[PDB]
Amino acid sequence: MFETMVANPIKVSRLQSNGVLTGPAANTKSIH
Amino acid sequence: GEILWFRGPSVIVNERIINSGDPHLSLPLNRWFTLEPDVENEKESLPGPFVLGLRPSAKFTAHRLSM
Amino acid sequence: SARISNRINELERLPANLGTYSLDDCLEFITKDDLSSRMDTFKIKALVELKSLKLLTKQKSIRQKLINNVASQAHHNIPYLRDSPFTAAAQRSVQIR
Amino acid sequence: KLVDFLVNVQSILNAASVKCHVVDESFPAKFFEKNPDKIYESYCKFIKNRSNSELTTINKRFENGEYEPIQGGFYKLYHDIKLVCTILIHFYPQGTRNYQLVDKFYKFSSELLLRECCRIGIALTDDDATELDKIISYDFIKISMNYTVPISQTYQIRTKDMDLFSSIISKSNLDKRPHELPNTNFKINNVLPQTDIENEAPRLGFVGANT
Amino acid sequence: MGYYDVLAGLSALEKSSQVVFSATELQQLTQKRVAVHGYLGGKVSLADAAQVEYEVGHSLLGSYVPRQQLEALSSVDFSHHFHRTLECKAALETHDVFLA
Amino acid sequence: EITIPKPRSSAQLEQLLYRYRAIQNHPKENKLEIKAIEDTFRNISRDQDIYETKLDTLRKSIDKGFQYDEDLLNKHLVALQLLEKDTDVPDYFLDLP
Amino acid sequence: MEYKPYKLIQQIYIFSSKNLYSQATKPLLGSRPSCNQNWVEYIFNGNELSQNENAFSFMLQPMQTFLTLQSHLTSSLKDTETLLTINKEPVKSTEIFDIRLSEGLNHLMFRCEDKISHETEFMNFWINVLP
Amino acid sequence: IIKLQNLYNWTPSNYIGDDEIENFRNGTPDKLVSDSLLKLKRLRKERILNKVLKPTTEERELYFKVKRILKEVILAKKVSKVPINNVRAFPVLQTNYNGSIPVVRA
Amino acid sequence: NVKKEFPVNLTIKKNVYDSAQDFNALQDESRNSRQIHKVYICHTCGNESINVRYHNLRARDTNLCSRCFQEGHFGANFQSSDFIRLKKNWSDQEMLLLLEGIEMYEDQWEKIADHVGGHKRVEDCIEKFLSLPIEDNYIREVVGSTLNGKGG
Amino acid sequence: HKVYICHTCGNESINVRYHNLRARDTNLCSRCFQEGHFGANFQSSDFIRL
Amino acid sequence: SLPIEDNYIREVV
Ligand SMILES: [Zn+2]
Repeated sequence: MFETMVANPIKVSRLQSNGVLTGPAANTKSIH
Repeated sequence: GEILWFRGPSVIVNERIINSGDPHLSLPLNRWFTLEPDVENEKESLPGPFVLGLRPSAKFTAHRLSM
Repeated sequence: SARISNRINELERLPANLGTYSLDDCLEFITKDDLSSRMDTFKIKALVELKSLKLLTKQKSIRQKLINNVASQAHHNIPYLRDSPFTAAAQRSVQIR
Repeated sequence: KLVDFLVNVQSILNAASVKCHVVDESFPAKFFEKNPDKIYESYCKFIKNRSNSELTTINKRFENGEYEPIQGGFYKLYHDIKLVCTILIHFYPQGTRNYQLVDKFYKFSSELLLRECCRIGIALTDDDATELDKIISYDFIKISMNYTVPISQTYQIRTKDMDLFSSIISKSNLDKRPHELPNTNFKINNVLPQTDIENEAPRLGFVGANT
Repeated sequence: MGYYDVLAGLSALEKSSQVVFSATELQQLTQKRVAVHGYLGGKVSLADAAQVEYEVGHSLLGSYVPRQQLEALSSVDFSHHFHRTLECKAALETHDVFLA
Repeated sequence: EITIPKPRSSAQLEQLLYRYRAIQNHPKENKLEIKAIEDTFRNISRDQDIYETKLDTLRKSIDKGFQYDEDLLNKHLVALQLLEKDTDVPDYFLDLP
Repeated sequence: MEYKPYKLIQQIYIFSSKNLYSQATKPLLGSRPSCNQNWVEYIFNGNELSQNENAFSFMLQPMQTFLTLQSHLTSSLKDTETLLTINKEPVKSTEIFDIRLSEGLNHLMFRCEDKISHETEFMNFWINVLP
Repeated sequence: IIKLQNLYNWTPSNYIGDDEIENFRNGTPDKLVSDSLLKLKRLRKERILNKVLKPTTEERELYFKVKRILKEVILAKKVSKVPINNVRAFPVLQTNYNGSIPVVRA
Repeated sequence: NVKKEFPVNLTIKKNVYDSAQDFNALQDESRNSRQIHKVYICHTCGNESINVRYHNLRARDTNLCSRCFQEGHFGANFQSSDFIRLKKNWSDQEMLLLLEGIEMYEDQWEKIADHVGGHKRVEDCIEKFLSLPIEDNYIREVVGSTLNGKGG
Repeated sequence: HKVYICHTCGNESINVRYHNLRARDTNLCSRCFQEGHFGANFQSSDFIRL
Repeated sequence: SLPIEDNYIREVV
């Protein structure tokens, strides 16, 4: 079995790999 | 919660640090003191790979624990 | 320049695998599988010194830009220079229509 | 030596079991063998008997002075450690937090006892078939060094495109439960440790290049 | 070059006993600034800079490696390269001189 | 003559001994490196004996009640370290003591 | 799962090529000798293993491309053996095969069949040849 | 004659001079150490002013002499206290393994 | 209505005069002729484990170059009998033990030499202590104290 | 705060990351560094613990 | 404010 399946690889962008900033103050276009 | 599958089997490393100076590792030049393969060949069964790595004494750990 | 080049040579001839045993790893009961939280302390210092020695001209350029842009405005930003009768007389003489 | 050694070992084991409480667990306290490589098995047998014919921790054995500075006391300590670790490993679930805590503690304590006993002069307990071996034994004299270490395992599958592998399985070397394939078609691959010791590395100027 | 250097080379390789020195071999073994860049002033002509010879020397990968190329290098090959050029150079030089 | 020079460090002496141990079994062929190696060994053993005798004479005739001041010893340790690892000792660090 | 020790296969050896060794120790009065000189050997015992865990993994330095595989059989009868590389088929020269791996990840399937009692035994080997 | 007891046990710092014996017997070895450190510093300055890296032999000899003098002073317990300031770590090599995920190599 | 100095990373730098005293990680395995490696590693994946057998190699062809010292090797020009019938460089475990001994026993050199092991004498421990790198903050403090004593 | 993500598995690294000294953009989990789950042209000496 | 070059300037002068 498992011969007909496909991988569905995991892709990670370098921007996502180093410099994601979070919180409710993440985006500047927010009242918060 | 799903299994991550990699393209290569993982890697196992016994010791993370090695004794850069050791008769077992760094064979010295001019061995001073002690058909067929040879008579001077000698084997040594180590009690574990920890002999090749840096470990602190139990005494110093206890000393640091006392304070 | 000779001294700096010699130091950079010595720094670059170091090994990459340059961990450090910190003698405080006793309290961190490492079990040959964990990772010591201080393996990269001499490697970080070596890298910092090497890169700081390689970015010397950049620091020089920024320093000279700062110095020039703060000197050109001496007579306008420093009081005891701006208030002498000679600097005032010169700045007036420039603006004579 | 041995007196201060036992004192230090007791203090260390008390300090390292704050999260695991391995020292504060109670085992039947009347069990003992000679060869360690069968302990679990024998314990099972023991259980059966005392389970059909129907006590102390390690700190209690320390304060009562049960480990003598002779090899007997050291072997008793090693035996009790391995016993409590096997018990708590088979008690907790396969991959929970306390499972891996107990495994880590076992590794630490066993390595500590082995190194220390070897430092005081105490112990707790062929190349013919290949032509490569023939020519090597003919050309060079061999200064040898032998040691053993368990191997690890992972899951491996095959798909339309490629072969894929899993992370290393965190199953302890004391786990005797046979296995449980989460799915069929899962192959079990055996990962072998790394051989080289003085494996070279590039200079520092290689990773600190100017860009 | 030097007698002890020759001995260290002949001992690195295990063919130290396959060498014999002669008399003469033993007796001989015992013995302005052109502005390149412009980060600080007004740069001189690029032709003038090319006319001068550059010598960094101290660095290993030269004074510049592009980002993509360095990011996509192989570490094993370069480790072996440094082992051949930096550490094993004397043994290979002796093997070039002696040992045919 | 030939007069193999004095070994700079102990590794050089070890490699001298290795070269001699390799040459031994062909004396009629080499016949010249052996004599220089042996003269060097003689000089080294002589120097070692002289050093042992001088050390024995030194340790038994040091002083009765002299002692070293701690401040000067600390300054000397720091200066020795700095000079040993190619750093610089400021000018006001040794003349003034 | 279960525990199934092998019956036909016994003491499979995978070691470095003798030709690489000869060319690294003897330069044929030509070029320079190498500097790494790491020669390995991997032995697998038929018994004390399991037929349910028949895969093994290890890595090799880029110069360790040429390997050789030696097989011994407890079944002293006539058996059918097939070695599969990356799904080509090498031919032997107790059997001896010479393998030339490729950079990346290689898969070796060694298969024995009895054909008298009709028993099959497999051994899978995943090998990494680093760039 | 040659003694292996001496070949095995020898270092380039085994050349005691009469100055040490005198400055020990007559007390005040510290003066010798201070003068030798001054000479070392002067030699290093001269070695810097003209571009040369390898220290000369006399610098090695002064360094060895200072080390021996301080060693024999401390060993003879001729100091009240010894200052103990050490970096409580030390550099050591570290195992170096490769990545197992193979390269795509487009 | 003080001069903060660039750190003196002494642990990184090397000894200028006698480079045979650097830490084993910083030394160059090229003066003792140990650059080229001849290794032979035999594994055995028998029973849920591996019996690694590591072999260093020395040329069996070399006569009296890879064999232990014995009396029959040296002629009448030597006095090696008693010495041969009856260490010298440090290691990393021994350096660690020296640091721990200094940390526990400040100046009691005999207890330190006993903590390290029976191989090292007191003199060797004193040498290694003299050659150990010192902290940077203490160096700054000492140099600044001298500077302030000069200037005031 | 700030969030970092392993370059190999999508999972985010916690309390520590292994910065690649050559890529200068790709960071790794602690586990994916312990098990050598990076590219086959990188060695363990190319990463630094932050 | 980074004493990158101070040691060498000081030791040469
Ligand atoms: Zn990850």
